[PDB]
Amino acid sequence: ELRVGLEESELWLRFKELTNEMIVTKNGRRMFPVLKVNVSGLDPNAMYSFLLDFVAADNHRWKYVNGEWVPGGKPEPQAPSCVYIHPDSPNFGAHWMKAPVSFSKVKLTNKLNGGGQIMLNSLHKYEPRIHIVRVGDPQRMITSHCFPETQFIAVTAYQNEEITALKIKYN
Ligand SMILES: CC(=O)Nc1ccc(N2CCN(C)CC2)cc1
Repeated sequence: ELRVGLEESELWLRFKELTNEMIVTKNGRRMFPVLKVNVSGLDPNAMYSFLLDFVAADNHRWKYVNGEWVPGGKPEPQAPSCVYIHPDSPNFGAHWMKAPVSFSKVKLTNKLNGGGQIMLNSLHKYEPRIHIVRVGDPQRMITSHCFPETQFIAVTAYQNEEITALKIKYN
């Protein structure tokens, strides 16, 4: 069976219980924690690409009030659906399964200014999603996996001083 497991789930869960925040910038910012997954049940002989995108979690935006995240108004129009291609793609099942797959280089931005960055709306909640795409497949079979431990709000600056502190402690 295809299994895609979240690495450092217990680290993600520390951020998630505070409500996780990821910085977006003009030029794009790497994530902490980094999304890493373990994979089993691929065909080791087959070739696959690994894709990452971010799904909008809510029909509303959020704001940080009196140290709580609350519904913060109507959403902006959905950010363009940007997909990140893992730089190891395309590769053998064996490659993907022999070690955790790390999305260390993906950059989150609030400006479409090129370089394979992901555009997100500040104060909107997102859930990372990985797609496995089989190479050379006439059916173009794709599998998708969501990671609810990895949910965060996109921010131009940290709202929760506890998140700021956690990001320094564990990085
Ligand atoms: C430093 C590194 O590369 N990885 C790393 C991974 C995991 C953790 N912990 C911390 C919090 N939690 C109790 C468990 C997960 C911390 C660091």
